[PDB]
Amino acid sequence: VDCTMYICGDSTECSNLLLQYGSFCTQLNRALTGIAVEQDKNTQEVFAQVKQIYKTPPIKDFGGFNFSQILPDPSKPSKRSFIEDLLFNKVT
Amino acid sequence: SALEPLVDLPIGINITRFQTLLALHRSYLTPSGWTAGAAAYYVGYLQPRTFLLKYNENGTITDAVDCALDPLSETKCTLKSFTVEKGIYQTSNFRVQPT
Ligand SMILES: *[C@@H]1O[C@H](CO)[C@@H](O[C@@H]2O[C@H](CO)[C@@H](O)[C@H](O)[C@H]2NC(C)=O)[C@H](O)[C@H]1NC(C)=O
Ligand SMILES: *[C@@H]1O[C@H](CO)[C@@H](O[C@@H]2O[C@H](CO)[C@@H](O)[C@H](O)[C@H]2NC(C)=O)[C@H](O)[C@H]1NC(C)=O
Repeated sequence: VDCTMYICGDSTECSNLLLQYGSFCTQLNRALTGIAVEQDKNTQEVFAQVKQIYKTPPIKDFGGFNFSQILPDPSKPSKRSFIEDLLFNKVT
Repeated sequence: SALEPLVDLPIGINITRFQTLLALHRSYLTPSGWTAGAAAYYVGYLQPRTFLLKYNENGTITDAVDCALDPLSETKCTLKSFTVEKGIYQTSNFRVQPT
């Protein structure tokens, strides 16, 4: 969020005064950036713990355990389990 | 080049224009004399700009950096450092302006 533009819409009359509050404009960006930087660290450590990208063999005999729901859908342009797409519907 | 203030004087006048001064002389009969030697100099106009000033242990400023010089120079003014670590930094925003 750009403090200067948010507080003072595109107008120097207000922009001048904002200079008198000092870092309040900037340090917010530092706070927000502080959030948004680590927001990818979250997704970093949660999802990528894996050194290499595995992929299942072409043929599945697991002993009768049918994973074709959870495995990536080869046909969807974005390869995603049949289940995952249910989620992407339910959330907006 | 670091320039110390010589004298801070009460002038109180606006100066909008000027010219330099010269030292010439007279010569005597040869095939009056003027324009001793050659003369050339450099002139440039000032302008408000934000510089980051790096003093030395003895206060001798070496590195100065303008913030508005290029989109690269404006980020170094955000980190205040002359060393810029490998990565992405967010320089001041830009706006499209009305025609
Ligand atoms: C795993 O399950 C999927 C669906 O849950 C099976 O795919 C179905 O196979 C039948 C044939 O028996 C077809 O009539 C259906 O149209 C298929 N559905 C889908 C969505 O493709 C699959 O055969 C099962 N495989 C194993 C090894 O259990
Ligand atoms: C600086 O000196 C200039 C004179 O050169 C003054 O500026 C003039 O201001 C009038 C308006 O009052 C304009 O019509 C002129 O065109 C200006 N001069 C030029 C050369 O453009 C000015 O008054 C002086 N500074 C201050 C602070 O008064």
